[PDB]
Amino acid sequence: DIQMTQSPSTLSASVGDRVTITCRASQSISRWLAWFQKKPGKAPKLLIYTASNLESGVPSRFSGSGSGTEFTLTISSLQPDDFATYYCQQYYNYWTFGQGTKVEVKRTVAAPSVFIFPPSDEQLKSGTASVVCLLNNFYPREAKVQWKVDNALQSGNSQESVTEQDSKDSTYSLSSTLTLSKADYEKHKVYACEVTHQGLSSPVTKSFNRGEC
Amino acid sequence: QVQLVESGGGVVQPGRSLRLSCAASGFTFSNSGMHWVRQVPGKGLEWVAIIWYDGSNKYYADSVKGRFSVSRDNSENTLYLQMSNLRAEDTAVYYCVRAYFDSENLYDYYGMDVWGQGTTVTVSSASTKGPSVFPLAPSSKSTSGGTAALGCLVKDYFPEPVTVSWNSGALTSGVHTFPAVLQSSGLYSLSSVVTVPSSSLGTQTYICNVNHKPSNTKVDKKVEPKSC
Amino acid sequence: VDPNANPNV
Repeated sequence: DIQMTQSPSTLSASVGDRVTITCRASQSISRWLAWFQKKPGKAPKLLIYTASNLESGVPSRFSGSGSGTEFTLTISSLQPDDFATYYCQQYYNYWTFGQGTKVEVKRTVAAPSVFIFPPSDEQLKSGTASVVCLLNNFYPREAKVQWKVDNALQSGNSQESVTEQDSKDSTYSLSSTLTLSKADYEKHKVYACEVTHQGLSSPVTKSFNRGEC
Repeated sequence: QVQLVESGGGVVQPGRSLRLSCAASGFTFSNSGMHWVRQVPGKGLEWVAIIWYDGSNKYYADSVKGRFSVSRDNSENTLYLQMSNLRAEDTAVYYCVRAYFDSENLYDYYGMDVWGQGTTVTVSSASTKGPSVFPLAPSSKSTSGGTAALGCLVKDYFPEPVTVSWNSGALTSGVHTFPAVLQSSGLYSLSSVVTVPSSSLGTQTYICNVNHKPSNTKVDKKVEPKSC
Repeated sequence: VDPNANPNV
């Protein structure tokens, strides 16, 4: 019954920045705290043990401190290899991890390019209609996509997927798939997605009418 | 060269059983406690079980207690995790993790050091099914200036993964093959979109290649422009 | 046995 909390959840930083992420425990765990690093698709690696002691081979730019309930992981000079997710783990009463802290690449706000794709005739011949709304190359990652069918906001019939940050331009890409039955797709005529993002002065709406394509 | 390799991961229906193995090399497996850690999709890392070096002591997390059993075979340098009465919530990547080991082992409470690359266990009543590949056709709705978007919708496949490849010669500003999403049918679905020059829409040919090895399915679909 | 105690030799 020892919960581990990490702040922030997502940290935006640049190469060379001093980075500090905090980990809190629900009770005093003394120094029985460890810091792990996990890059996507790779297994977690232990960086710091006993709250402050660095592990073998871990670069001296990593640092950890704390005793009791509040702990910190500090990177004095952020390098490209250091952009990843960091977890804290207590090992006093069993082993529980924090929710993680992603260190992303800071860049300028970039508005999403919004594209909408109508269902293909082949998919309609199978009895299902999928409308896809693409948000391409945007930053920050927070984005709101809303589906409107005949100007009625849709709930529960869409699923979204976001890519990881691309090292080329430090941007994200998101897709939103609205799935309807062929019976329901042909009941309505107007299909649209509304995108709300920090780089957009107003919510952008791309739409299409069934039959126009 | 401490190396932990997991094996036995795959698809298992709910209420059934599956056993994972972990091959240990680069250290004295008989001298180290071992851990199992899992990461359920969306949820964070959670500890599953621990077993002592001699196999004499075993402890489990409450979520898997009474269904999961951890074992070891020190003569074969192999760790085991017997999973029974499996549920969909048990779908996760399972990691074989070594307990902390130091020569000056004067510590009081021990954690974990070296993890394995992990293996995926998918718990579902779904059957192996190749995907249906549908074209995300380019149009004026998918064009902004000199850049156009087109793609393929890879829908209704199980299990993971699929590999989407776009043809060489397709002038591409960027390929975004999105992470899969689990649909209410228990089948997965993803899209792979590509940005292309709007100039080449009426001339260039764009083909997506979808290969789903579990069903031995290799499908190629051409994405053609529409007048919209 | 404390589960967090030394699990090694």
